[PDB]
Amino acid sequence: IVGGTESSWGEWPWQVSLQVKLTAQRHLCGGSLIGHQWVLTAAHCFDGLPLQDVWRIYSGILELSDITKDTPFSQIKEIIIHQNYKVSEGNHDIALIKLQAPLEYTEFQKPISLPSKGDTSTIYTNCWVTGWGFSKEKGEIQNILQKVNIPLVTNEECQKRYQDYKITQRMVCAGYKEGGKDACKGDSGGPLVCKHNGMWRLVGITSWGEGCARREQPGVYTKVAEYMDWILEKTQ
Amino acid sequence: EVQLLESGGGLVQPGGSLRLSCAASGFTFSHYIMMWVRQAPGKGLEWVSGIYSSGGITVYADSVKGRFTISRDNSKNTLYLQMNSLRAEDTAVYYCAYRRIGVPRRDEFDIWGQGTMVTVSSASTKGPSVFPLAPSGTAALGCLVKDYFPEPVTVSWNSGALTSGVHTFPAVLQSSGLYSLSSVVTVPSSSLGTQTYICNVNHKPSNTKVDKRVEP
Amino acid sequence: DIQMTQSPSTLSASVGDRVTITCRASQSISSWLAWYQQKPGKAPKLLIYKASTLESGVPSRFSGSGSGTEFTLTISSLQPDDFATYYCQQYNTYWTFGQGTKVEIKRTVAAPSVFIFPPSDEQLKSGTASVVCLLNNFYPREAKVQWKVDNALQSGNSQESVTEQDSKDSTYSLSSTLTLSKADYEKHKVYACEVTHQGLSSPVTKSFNRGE
Repeated sequence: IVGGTESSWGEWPWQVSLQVKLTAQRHLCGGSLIGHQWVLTAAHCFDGLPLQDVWRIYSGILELSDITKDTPFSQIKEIIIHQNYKVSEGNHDIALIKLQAPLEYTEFQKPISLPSKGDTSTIYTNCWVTGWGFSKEKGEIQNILQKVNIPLVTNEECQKRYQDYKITQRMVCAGYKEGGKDACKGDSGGPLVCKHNGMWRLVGITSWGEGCARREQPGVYTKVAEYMDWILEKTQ
Repeated sequence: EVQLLESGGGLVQPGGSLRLSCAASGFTFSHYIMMWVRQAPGKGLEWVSGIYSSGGITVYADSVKGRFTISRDNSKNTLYLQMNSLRAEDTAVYYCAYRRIGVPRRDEFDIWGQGTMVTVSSASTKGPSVFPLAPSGTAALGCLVKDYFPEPVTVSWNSGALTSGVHTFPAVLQSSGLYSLSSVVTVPSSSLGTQTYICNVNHKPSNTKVDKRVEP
Repeated sequence: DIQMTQSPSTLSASVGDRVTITCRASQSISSWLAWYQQKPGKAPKLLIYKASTLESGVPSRFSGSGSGTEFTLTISSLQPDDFATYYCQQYNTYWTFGQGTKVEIKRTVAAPSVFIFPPSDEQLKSGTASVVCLLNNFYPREAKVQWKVDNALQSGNSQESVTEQDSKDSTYSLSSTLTLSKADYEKHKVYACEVTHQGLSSPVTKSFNRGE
């Protein structure tokens, strides 16, 4: 997160850290807990490290420097990448992760609600992106979970800033005209959430974008409302 | 970030062969086209060879088609350039570079190595002859560091006591295959009868450390 | 095939100036054009790709424009870190680099101090004579150095070598070495180095007679 501040306990209790353990253990991506056994993330997180054995999922966590061998983590039982997602590309950038064991909810660890059937055409006005990603371009993984408020833009607007790629109806974009606040590397896979009728909803998954926090250069997110039939089929 | 480290460059006879390796480290979400680019002494960047995927398309500049072969071994996170039938003009710093495929994911489009040096020459390792450039407010003097192979030599004046006003020029490759350069320094002309000036020339390749005093 | 032509070859500028470099492709390449920065002995760094997109972590003082055959790199306010050689690169088909543009530090004119050094006697024994002309701390780079042996212009028998801009005063220094057989050196008396340069009101000649 660029231009953000620190989060608190219970503030974003769906936020997870997807980490790889090879010779070293590192945070690679965010994700969102959407049920006892289910995390929603970005398909691209597995583009370089497709093997589910090597991943560790941390939930109910604010600080990455808290992690030790005894910090409990979830493991992956199944990865479900969208059938039409293409390695290295922007479309259908979404993946379900079934955990090996169901997690119980606590005040620090609970699910985000998915967009409801009635809100297909809702114009969300109070949106937030969270994660442990760089605080600038070519920067560094941050320790304490960062948050930032970012307005959505139209797809026509988003498209004017990405001349060499197609922004589809299955994407949504967010940013400020003069930049300054944005996700960045290491945030990808995590939530974009908006509060609507007093209830938080997962509107986006952090997907792709050009640099971080640049003026006239909004980040791109997988638009979750358009994958709801796919999510319900795959999880039911 | 991903880092690239080259190795395997060195001295080789014309007609000889050499394998360059380029070792990648780090975590990434990206896949990469992988390229070799080289730079001959005092010249521009020249693209040489490319590979679009693990077992995908390989392509070559005309100046090396038939002689060079590019490949990967993912189990070693390494890219290779097998150079055969090498010629004097293939002498250059060889760089590997990665190029991001697909959409920008808050990340980098290019990643480059540090470069590794490749010298193709039929010349034999040889220490330099060192001749003084004898001085005539301020006066100049130097040493002519001549007929040596390969690069580099270092030049020092009075064991590093004198450094201000020193210019050591870049070596030139003479038509003979050996190199020449001079190192010069400007001093006050009043100091020429009293102050001793010695140029300390070291050529590691031939373990020769030659010292010439320079006298008017 | 695709030829790239950059211009100018070298340009001189000051901290804070706006700099503009042009690159021309022999055929259309759409927007597949990238710009690079290179320091001596170091790997190039990408600044710009798809003709106008800034690469990760590159400052916004770098911008690019153009499509088709004509492209420009612009540096809005030159910084000290920006003195370097810049290359364009088409990646429509494989990769091809332009010949590069050197962006050097501008300063006021400075005249070379000229010196001539005869071959040492220790070298004339080995069968070869080296005569070295030194041009010290001058600006700009452009300098004419002509060798004369008994007032007869020499050709094909000398090589120039030049330093990078001095870090303190931004000047250049240049050597010019005349190479001759012992036999030929001893066939003549007067060995002359004539330097023409903008820092000089007229050409300066430094010389010596073989022997004296």
